[PDB]
Amino acid sequence: GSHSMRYFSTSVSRPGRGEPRFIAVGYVDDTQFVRFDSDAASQRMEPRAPWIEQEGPEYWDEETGKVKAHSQTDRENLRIALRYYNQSEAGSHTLQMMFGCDVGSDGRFLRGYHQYAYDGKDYIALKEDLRSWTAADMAAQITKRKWEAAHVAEQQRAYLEGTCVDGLRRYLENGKETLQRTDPPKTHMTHHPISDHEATLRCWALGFYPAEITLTWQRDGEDQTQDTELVETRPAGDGTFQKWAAVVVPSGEEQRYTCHVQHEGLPKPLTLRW
Amino acid sequence: MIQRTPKIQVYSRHPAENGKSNFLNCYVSGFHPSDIEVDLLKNGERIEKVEHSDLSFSKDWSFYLLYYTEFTPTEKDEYACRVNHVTLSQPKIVKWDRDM
Amino acid sequence: NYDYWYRLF
Repeated sequence: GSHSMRYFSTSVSRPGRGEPRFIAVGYVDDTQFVRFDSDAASQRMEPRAPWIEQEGPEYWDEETGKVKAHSQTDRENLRIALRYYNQSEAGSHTLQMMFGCDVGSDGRFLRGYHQYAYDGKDYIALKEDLRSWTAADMAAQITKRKWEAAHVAEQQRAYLEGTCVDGLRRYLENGKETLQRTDPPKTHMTHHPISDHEATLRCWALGFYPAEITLTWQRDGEDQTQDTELVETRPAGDGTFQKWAAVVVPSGEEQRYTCHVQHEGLPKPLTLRW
Repeated sequence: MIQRTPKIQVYSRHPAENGKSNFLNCYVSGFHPSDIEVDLLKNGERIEKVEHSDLSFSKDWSFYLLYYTEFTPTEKDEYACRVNHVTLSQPKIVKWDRDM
Repeated sequence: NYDYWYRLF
């Protein structure tokens, strides 16, 4: 199928507590592979997956160089943002950036991303045509204006549709054994009496990769949608993911319910019944 | 700016069976700002040498971290995760329910 | 591969 590469950054100003902390991370699909931490001692982009550990010293030099430049850039954008919002130079703020690309199952560009959030809400983002910007507010309109006069977007297009896809393609090869795997969910059901007349059925999905999954409960074939408790898909810590879905059921009606598991590692969706 | 409260999940990497080594996981997600303290407790005492993931964030820019430690479930020991975020007027403690 | 990002708000 398709694949993605994502870089995520966070810069957190620390007034009355230091100088702005910058953390960047790289993902391919749902597998992290580099980090950078401005407070860590190394001051180096480091490997986080086994399959990236096979790049030359000059990859690491170069990737360290770029991330460090980004950290100085968002350091200064933090200052500019304080201005644009007329905010005190004494409070802590958050500049978050994401960028990267998707590719289709043959390797071709699908989509490029470049976007910014300030204090957790949208700031400015590159629209899909890689040609225009979507600004969240008046403050981000100053930026949109600056960046259109300057043709910032056209100049990102070399990276988005070239470097980004090419690196993604090179990662999917050197990481084939781990990044083109599809690990289907190990499923089971639990069942706990809650009262004289009520029971919890919980549908478990374990050990799957990639993270995307869907679990829905039916009652006699009808989607049960509000009696259902659903957890955020979580990481096991070994590179796979977990999730569960639970319904509270009247005692003795357990057979009436079924749980349905769709994951791209499953030929046919699984239906589970206590 | 709006802050968001963390969603806290505590769990083992594999189904618990007393005796065999495992990992204890505390997953905080969907929170903002990123400043957060997260601690794992064995019988109310803070486990030293806990590892955590590199700070990342979701589509909606909310943050998530995984905190974890090697451990071995025993029939008498209790486990919890203690999350300390600006949006919690007191630290939240979620006990380890071997089935969530 | 990271980007070379220098554009200011």
